[PDB]
Amino acid sequence: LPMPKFGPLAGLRVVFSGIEIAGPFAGQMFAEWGAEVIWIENVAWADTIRVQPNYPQLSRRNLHALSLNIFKDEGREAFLKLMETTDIFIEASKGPAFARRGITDEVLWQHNPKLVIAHLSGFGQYGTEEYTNLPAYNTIAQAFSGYLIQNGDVDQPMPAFPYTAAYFSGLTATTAALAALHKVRETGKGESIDIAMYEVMLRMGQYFMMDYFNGGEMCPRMSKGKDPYYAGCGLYKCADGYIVMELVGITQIEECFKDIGLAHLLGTPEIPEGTQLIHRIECPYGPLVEEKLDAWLATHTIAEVKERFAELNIACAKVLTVPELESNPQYVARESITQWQTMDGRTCKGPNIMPKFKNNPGQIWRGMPSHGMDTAAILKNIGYSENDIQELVSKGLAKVED
Amino acid sequence: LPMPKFGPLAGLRVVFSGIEIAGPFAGQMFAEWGAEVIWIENVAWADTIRVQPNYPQLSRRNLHALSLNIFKDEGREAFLKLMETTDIFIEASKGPAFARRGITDEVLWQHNPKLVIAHLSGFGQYGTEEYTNLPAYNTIAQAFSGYLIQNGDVDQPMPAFPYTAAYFSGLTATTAALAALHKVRETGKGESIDIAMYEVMLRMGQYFMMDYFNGGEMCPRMSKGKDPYYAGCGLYKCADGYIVMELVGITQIEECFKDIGLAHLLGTPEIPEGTQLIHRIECPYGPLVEEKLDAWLATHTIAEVKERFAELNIACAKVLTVPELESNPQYVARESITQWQTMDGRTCKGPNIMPKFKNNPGQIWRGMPSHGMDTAAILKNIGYSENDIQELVSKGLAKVED
Ligand SMILES: CC(C)(COP(=O)([O-])OP(=O)(O)OC[C@H]1O[C@@H](n2cnc3c(N)ncnc32)[C@H](O)[C@@H]1OP(=O)(O)O)[C@@H](O)C(=O)NCCC(=O)NCCSC(=O)C[C@@H](O)C[N+](C)(C)C
Ligand SMILES: CC(C)(COP(=O)([O-])OP(=O)(O)OC[C@H]1O[C@@H](n2cnc3c(N)ncnc32)[C@H](O)[C@@H]1OP(=O)(O)O)[C@@H](O)C(=O)NCCC(=O)NCCSC(=O)C[C@@H](O)C[N+](C)(C)C
Repeated sequence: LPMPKFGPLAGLRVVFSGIEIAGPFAGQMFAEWGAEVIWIENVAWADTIRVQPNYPQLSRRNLHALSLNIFKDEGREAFLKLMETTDIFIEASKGPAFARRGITDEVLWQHNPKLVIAHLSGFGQYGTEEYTNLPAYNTIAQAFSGYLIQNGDVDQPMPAFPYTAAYFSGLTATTAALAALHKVRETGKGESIDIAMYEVMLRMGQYFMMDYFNGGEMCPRMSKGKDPYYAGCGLYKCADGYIVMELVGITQIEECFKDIGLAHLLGTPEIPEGTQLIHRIECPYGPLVEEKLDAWLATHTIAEVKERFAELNIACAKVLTVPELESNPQYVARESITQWQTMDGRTCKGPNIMPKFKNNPGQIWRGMPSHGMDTAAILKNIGYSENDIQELVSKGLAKVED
Repeated sequence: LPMPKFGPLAGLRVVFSGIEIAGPFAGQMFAEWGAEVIWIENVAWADTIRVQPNYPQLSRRNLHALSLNIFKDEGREAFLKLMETTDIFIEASKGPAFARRGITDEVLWQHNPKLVIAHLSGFGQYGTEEYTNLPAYNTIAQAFSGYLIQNGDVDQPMPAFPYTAAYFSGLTATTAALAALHKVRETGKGESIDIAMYEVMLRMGQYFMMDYFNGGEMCPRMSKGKDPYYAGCGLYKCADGYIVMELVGITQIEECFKDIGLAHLLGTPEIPEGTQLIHRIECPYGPLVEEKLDAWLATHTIAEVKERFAELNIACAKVLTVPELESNPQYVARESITQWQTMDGRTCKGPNIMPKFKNNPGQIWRGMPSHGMDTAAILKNIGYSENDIQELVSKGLAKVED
């Protein structure tokens, strides 16, 4: 299929079946980095993402579009021929839906013994009858993993946003596939990978949860963007708006205490000389620390705080709003935000490829394709006759091609 | 170095320098999957994570511990010998700190032309003088990327939690390194990777931000855990506690409207027959929808809602608290939470390896090592004499070994 040769993944053949964020995100990351990536959509329906007015232009770029009923007679027979040339297949469904419908890993490996198979689901490929076959979205994975309960204010739990768990899960699928791809080069044998969204999110929520699993208490939720345990960490207000900061390190603490008027606290039994973090709940002086930090910050502008925090090696930043991003000199300097052309010739704006590969940078070579745009070009590459693909179209096995 | 042969990454040699979450997380994921992973700590100081009472037992497991002043005379000379046997090196610092201190990518490639180098920083390896060399933590990356402003309640922005951006950045580093590792096998030439935390997070926040970049408005923040745009999506309350749900799909909407008493809305100009999502702000009936959903949900228990939502293929889940995770039958069935022994022989509880590799599952083979635990065993493997390592210890170039 005609495509520029670029990125660390040039000439890798990746195929994905899935809607919305998680599976498509996993597959599309391959295409950001120069892989040949085929997006499978249903025949009668199309990927739900297409309902979004702008995002899909970013989230489906560099992709080739396919419409095949991958479960029916000849539609199934081509999917399996396709799999013989594919290095990596990502599928996102309700549990072992592929296996239930006949496309086992064993069936897939009969067509390609080397194939890497990444299964993405809410609850896993196996488990109990109650959960294994349930549908899931980001929010369901946040709820079930204990991530949701950790987010929000003291009195109001809420999801991390936008759709955080869908990005973690898709990114994990990309990572695990690439690791499995490595193993295939070493041994010539394929792999199957069972990525459960709740299990991904369980991991991402362990920083304090590990306290609960090993004798401790669980942490509370943040109060108004402030770290639940650590003073001087999180959302603060200066004289002229919100900043973030992290009071971390021996020197940072010594010098910051001196500024806010707490010099005399340094060297006491509960704050000995090598102290690199202050726990707000364990420390009787924790609230005092907050009171003085808050009071000292409200006196200074964001610019004055930044200048002094730079002198002390204290990490901080202005809380930026979306309209402030484009003109930020760091963004401009690094071309963090760029433009490209859509398939119909409009100009599209949004993030550049990330991260930056030095020797083999990714690039944007195609806009989002339309439903089944390349279904006819792929089936013909897979050896199917000109008439043969006309017969797939008619029987409703292959679709759109508009 | 003595270690079991397992996982898709068996026999891969990975080295990382970094503290807290982001860099160490990137490097440790390799070890979850059977790579030989060397953790570098400073000589006089030790990784800040060690201050946490339990988490490091999970986040530093399967690792080999090294203490070398990687910038001083002979300490530097060994780091570079080590690099000659290393496949992947992950470093997390303030911008191009390694280059500034003399360890360029060019210097590194003179020792190993194949080496994959992953640079993790807040603001990138290059940019403007104002930002490029600034320190960063999760919160700084959330602030600078527009992610922070998207999280929280209508009136109160707050970070996604716990330390969300540190996990995305580290996971991206793992992914990018594995992709670059692939390219080395294809061409025999190494790679350098520039992972800026704000650029990672910019990507993860694009779902609605793409509206702003292309003519639209930016979305508001959630109100009490409810999707800012889409009715029937997010945090809801049943008669006996919090659930999440996603009203998505043609059938799901038709049948749910019928239940909540909104049957008559189906088929109107603004809700035509194929409607798969309802936008709450664009739709005059959006608030009505919420009012009826809320009212119908408050009548039913979580169990009754789940049973009916299963009948209709509507994704949902109980919002679980941490103490509910261990005994969940899906968790138990999949061994999502497991136990292992620490280096000093205590029993440790926490998440199992994720995801599940079928043919080559990861495993937990070692607890977190102590500071410099393996520094003497690594230097001797790298060819340094028994006396030679005694001279490194004394001059303060190599440390702990306790
Ligand atoms: C799709 C899904 C989310 C549940 O929806 P569904 O039951 O309507 O399934 P479907 O894919 O739409 O298609 C229904 C049937 O259609 C079949 N099908 C799908 N593609 C096909 C093809 N090419 N050929 C033949 N059959 C095909 C499927 O196998 C399936 O058959 P089954 O009933 O036997 O399972 C399910 O795939 C699933 O749970 N996947 C795992 C987790 C996952 O990736 N979910 C998405 C997370 S991303 C996310 O959270 C974003 C979201 O929150 C944002 N928003 C608020 C806007 C919605
Ligand atoms: C460490 C860092 C976070 C800023 O701290 P620092 O300035 O104190 O740097 P350091 O690593 O502690 O060491 C200071 C010096 O010590 C040197 N050094 C470090 N290791 C060495 C070695 N082995 N040999 C010789 N020198 C060594 C460093 O090069 C460095 O020299 P420089 O001043 O020339 O830059 C910086 O590495 C950085 O910004 N990294 C990139 C982003 C990153 O990974 N940050 C962590 C995100 S994870 C996260 O967000 C978790 C956190 O939010 C949770 N909590 C609330 C509890 C804190």
